[PDB]
Amino acid sequence: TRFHSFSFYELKNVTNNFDERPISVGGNKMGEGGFGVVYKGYVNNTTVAVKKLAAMVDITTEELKQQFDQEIKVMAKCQHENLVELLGFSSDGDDLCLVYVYMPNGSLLDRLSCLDGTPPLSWHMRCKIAQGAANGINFLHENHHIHRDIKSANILLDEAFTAKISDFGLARASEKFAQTVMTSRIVGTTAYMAPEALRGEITPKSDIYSFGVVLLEIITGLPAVDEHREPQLLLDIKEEIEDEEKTIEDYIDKKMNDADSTSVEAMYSVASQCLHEKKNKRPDIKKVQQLLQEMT
Amino acid sequence: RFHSFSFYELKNVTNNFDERPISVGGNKMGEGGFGVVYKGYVNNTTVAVKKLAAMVDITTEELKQQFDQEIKVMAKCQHENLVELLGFSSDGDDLCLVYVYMPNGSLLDRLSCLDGTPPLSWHMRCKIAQGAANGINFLHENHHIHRDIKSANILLDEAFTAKISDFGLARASEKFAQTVMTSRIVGTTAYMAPEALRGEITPKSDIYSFGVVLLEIITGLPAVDEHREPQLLLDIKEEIEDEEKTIEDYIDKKMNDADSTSVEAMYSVASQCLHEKKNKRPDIKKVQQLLQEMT
Amino acid sequence: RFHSFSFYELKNVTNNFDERPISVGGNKMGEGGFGVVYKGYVNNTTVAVKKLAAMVDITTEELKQQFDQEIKVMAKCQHENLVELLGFSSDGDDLCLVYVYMPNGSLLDRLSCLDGTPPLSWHMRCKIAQGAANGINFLHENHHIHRDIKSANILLDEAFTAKISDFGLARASEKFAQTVMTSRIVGTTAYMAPEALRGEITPKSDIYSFGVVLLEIITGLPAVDEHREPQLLLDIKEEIEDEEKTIEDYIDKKMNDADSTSVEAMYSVASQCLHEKKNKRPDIKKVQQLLQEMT
Amino acid sequence: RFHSFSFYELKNVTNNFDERPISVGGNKMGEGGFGVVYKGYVNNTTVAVKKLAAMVDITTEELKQQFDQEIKVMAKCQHENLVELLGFSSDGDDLCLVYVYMPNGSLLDRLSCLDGTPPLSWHMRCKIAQGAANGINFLHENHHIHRDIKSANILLDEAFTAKISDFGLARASEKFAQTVMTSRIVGTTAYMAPEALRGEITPKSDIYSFGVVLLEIITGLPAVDEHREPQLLLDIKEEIEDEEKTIEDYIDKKMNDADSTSVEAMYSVASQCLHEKKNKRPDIKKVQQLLQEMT
Ligand SMILES: O=C(Nc1ccc2nc(N3CCOCC3)oc2c1)c1cccc(-c2ccncc2)n1
Ligand SMILES: O=C(Nc1ccc2nc(N3CCOCC3)oc2c1)c1cccc(-c2ccncc2)n1
Ligand SMILES: O=C(Nc1ccc2nc(N3CCOCC3)oc2c1)c1cccc(-c2ccncc2)n1
Ligand SMILES: O=C(Nc1ccc2nc(N3CCOCC3)oc2c1)c1cccc(-c2ccncc2)n1
Repeated sequence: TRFHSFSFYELKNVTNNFDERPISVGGNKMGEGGFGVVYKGYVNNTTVAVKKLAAMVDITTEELKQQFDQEIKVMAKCQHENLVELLGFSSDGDDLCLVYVYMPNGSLLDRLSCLDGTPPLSWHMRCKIAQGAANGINFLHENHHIHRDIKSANILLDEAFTAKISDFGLARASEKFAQTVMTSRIVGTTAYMAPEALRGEITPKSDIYSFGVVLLEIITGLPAVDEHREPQLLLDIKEEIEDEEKTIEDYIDKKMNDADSTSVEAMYSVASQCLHEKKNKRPDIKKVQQLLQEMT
Repeated sequence: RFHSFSFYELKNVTNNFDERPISVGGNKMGEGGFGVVYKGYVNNTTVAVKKLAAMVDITTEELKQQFDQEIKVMAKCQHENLVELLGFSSDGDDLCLVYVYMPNGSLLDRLSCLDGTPPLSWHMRCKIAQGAANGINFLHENHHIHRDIKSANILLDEAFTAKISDFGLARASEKFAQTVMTSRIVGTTAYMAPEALRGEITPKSDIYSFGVVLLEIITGLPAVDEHREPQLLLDIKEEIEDEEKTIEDYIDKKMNDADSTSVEAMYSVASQCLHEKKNKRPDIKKVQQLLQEMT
Repeated sequence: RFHSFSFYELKNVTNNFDERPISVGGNKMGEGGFGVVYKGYVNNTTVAVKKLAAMVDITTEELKQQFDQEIKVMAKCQHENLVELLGFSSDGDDLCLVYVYMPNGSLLDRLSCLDGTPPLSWHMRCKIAQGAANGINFLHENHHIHRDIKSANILLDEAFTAKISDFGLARASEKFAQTVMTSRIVGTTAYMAPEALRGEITPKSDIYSFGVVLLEIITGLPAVDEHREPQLLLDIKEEIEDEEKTIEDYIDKKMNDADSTSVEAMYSVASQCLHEKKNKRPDIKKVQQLLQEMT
Repeated sequence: RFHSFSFYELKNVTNNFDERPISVGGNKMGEGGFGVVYKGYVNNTTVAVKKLAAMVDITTEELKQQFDQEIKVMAKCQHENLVELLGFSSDGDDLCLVYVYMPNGSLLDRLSCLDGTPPLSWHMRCKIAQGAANGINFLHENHHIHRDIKSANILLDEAFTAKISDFGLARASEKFAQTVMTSRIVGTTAYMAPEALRGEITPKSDIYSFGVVLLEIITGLPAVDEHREPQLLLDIKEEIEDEEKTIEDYIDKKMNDADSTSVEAMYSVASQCLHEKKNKRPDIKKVQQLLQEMT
């Protein structure tokens, strides 16, 4: 309600009739994936990140409307240094759009991969980013919220490479741990998800796991999944290291000249604790926060 | 023309061959190959110092042949796109070679962004392709085969001028002989040409292998990766030639100035180099001409 | 917030603050009246540590005041285009500030091609310019004045991302109250606007100085040169405006890719920065918009 | 036996002598007075066609005499540090000279990094100095004076081999019976020795002007700059000789690999060259020997 209500044809323009070409070459479309497509725009002189929702999977009306509702609803209460900022939205012209503040460095995912040829993130920059992400999450768990879709792709970077969590559409209003809560409709990103999450069980323990996957993604500079790589899953490296088959040293990203063993292995151990298969044998976000704060 | 070096000079200038990486204040630049190179300083000039090491695979006298050959070829061949040899060390029998240091290391490394270097642009990638393609021309013109064209050997100076290093396996060719063989295989397999693996030495082998480097330039992927499907880069060429994937699927996303035409032009050249039939391949002069015609 | 260091730590990481030049296996990177700087490795991360050498110029208190003003602004401000302070070492005397190292040094030196570096070409010279303008904007958003904009204080990282450095002389402005004064004038005279030299303080003094920098980019000439006519770069603008000379003449010849429209565009910016009435200048927001509107 | 070309044959390869720079698809590589240099292609061979041009100063016969002289020398003199002629065109009333193309232009240009070429290191320069010196020694071994030795006329090949050029003003000499005189007077002021400027002729003069080229190499500064203090280069010898400045003040900073023991050696020779009293200067063979002993 405090968020500004745009009209659809107020922001179809700024997005350049939603120009499907990238910034690289003329057009607007910055990022795809999820349940829409994120374009750039220009309002109040400034740049912004617009997201036109669209039905790729889950082809049903109110579903995407409720995730839209959820996105907004969450963003109302939740505000933090390590969370994105919604400026407004657009429901009229029934194509659900969302206007945010522009993050000039986009996803952690992309900046690890160096998509469009960006410089490789130094160890030191990542350390901060890992701490930042963990902090933003802690706020959600404090404000009793589960994200249900934590991944590099949903962790974005401002003008100073500040980790800010994004996409609270699948986020769930939670309790302490009432008792074990469930869904029939299971949703999330497979390579990142916790086992119980993959069994439809909902819990703030499940977002800890997936952050483990990010902390690895960071250390290795390898995504959680790749259909042309053995092992296809990053996750599987844990057991490789856990069976002394290789060390973490072997997997440390080589696109860095500022990495050291102590910090790396500290960030490994933390990441492994998150990825402990017993949901309840894992540490809580705050314990993680601490561990990362201690690392430096 | 060159310069002799008491071993200690070379030891000292490299902090007694500081095995620590140069990326963290050490002196070691790279290993493997044949020996191990260190970033040194000789009379204020920064140099490279390939200190050879004895591997149970090559003889202690077979390693002289290579040490000799490296020198033999240099003496004749000086070129803007070929690394320079200042001197050497036969004394301290461990055998170090002293070259002019190359501030941007290997193409391979910079294709990987090793130690956190920025990803090379397409435009810059073209200059490098053109660089080595001239550098090879000078070898064929001077009746020489390299026998190990790899991005590991295509080094870069402070302006990214490509210069071919490591003439340990180089030989001498003469005219339309062909079928010329050996009883000992040597080279880096992910780049080597089919016949070359058989021993069959010929300048046309170098073309094929340059063909492989052009892929590495376009894809940003090494010729071999053990943790990848398919582990050898050539397989891709067939996926593209049979249309399962396209050239576009394997463009390096770690650049953003790479237009579709010149990239599909550079691929054509690599395809033509990587002809299964050796004699349908273009000799370096055509490659070089197309690489001109590209930009 | 920042890791306050102790004592020796920074000495031992800097080879006892070894004074030798980096380009010949030394430890000293740069110098100035403010103090001296060295390259150091702190836990594998390379850093720039500035050990503060006092002169006849300023006293303990003044020197400390500047040592603090860095931290106060750095506490508030971190940015892509603003260098990154990691810590400090106030214990004892001499004083140290720690930053993240910047592998391509200052804009002034890569314009001068100091230590055999290649000459930055026009496209890089815009990126850098466009970068520097962003850093200035963020300070002017945080209501801060730099009071010493120059190419020496615009450093270049691995990827030549331009970052604004050094905030000893930095000051916090107002929204729009009134022009401010001081009894001790400060900075590098070659860049400093007339008012700034009169002890005046205003956001638009940084603009003017940034205007000078842009000439240093376009021409490749420093802001001043003892052995050159005219010794001050600022003079050549009037020689262009009163058209005894063309900006065309003064363009840097250590590059090939410059084109007239974009170069005259950057001088069209540099001109408006260098207006004599401080108010007739456009604010950095405009400048930034122009440098963007260029490419 | 040089090939005799048709003026049309040479107009073809140059595209009617296309006046643009090659940057924008032209053929003009440079000029000066004497004539103009165009880029060309015959039998693949990149070539440097030199279309002689009349500049209010020379009669069509005074220019022809230099045309005849250029060839007269080339015919007799062949050295790996002297540029190579291939032919000419007398018919078509323009007069032309076809030399093998030099892919790294002049010494002058590269010192200046013209068109953004990377700065030449100390090492390269030393090599170059030697190369240039040896060619002169060949000229004087076949009793000849160049009479216009400058950076410009020293050109650089694909391995940066120093080769001297333009012998239109080269004169035939003997075993120094007496000194020769003229009533011309030819040459380029900033490089010319006093007696040369007085209209004397001798091989002593080339030696002096080589000194000027050596400084240029140490300094990376041209023999003259009308916007510089001192405008001449050879005055620096005085400032050095009167210890007002040091040679170490003037070393070109666009290297990273200079050293005192070798640079101060080069200066010592360079000074001997510039000895006001001509006869006190050492014969080129010495210069050569000295330069040889410097490495
Ligand atoms: O800024 C955003 N996103 C982005 C993505 C991608 C981006 N790529 C860049 N670049 C510049 C720097 O150069 C590389 C390209 O900036 C990029 C920015 C943003 C900001 C706020 C919310 C949301 C979002 C919410 C819900 N669902 C999806 C997204 N997104
Ligand atoms: O400079 C060389 N090599 C190198 C390797 C690795 C290097 N890594 C860096 N850097 C870290 C990354 O940042 C840039 C500096 O510089 C690097 C430089 C060099 C130079 C001359 C000959 C030869 C050579 C010859 C025969 N056989 C093998 C090699 N090599
Ligand atoms: O990297 C820095 N500085 C530098 C200087 C000189 C340098 N020369 C080189 N190189 C040799 C030549 O080759 C390229 C690298 O890298 C050089 C780097 C740096 C980094 C961060 C802050 C500050 C600084 C702050 C406040 N006041 C002054 C400085 N400085
Ligand atoms: O190659 C020559 N000359 C040249 C000039 C200028 C050149 N500029 C380039 N390049 C653009 C810049 O990049 C490098 C290549 O190559 C350049 C080459 C040459 C060769 C032989 C004789 C003579 C000559 C003789 C009598 N009078 C005048 C000249 N000249």
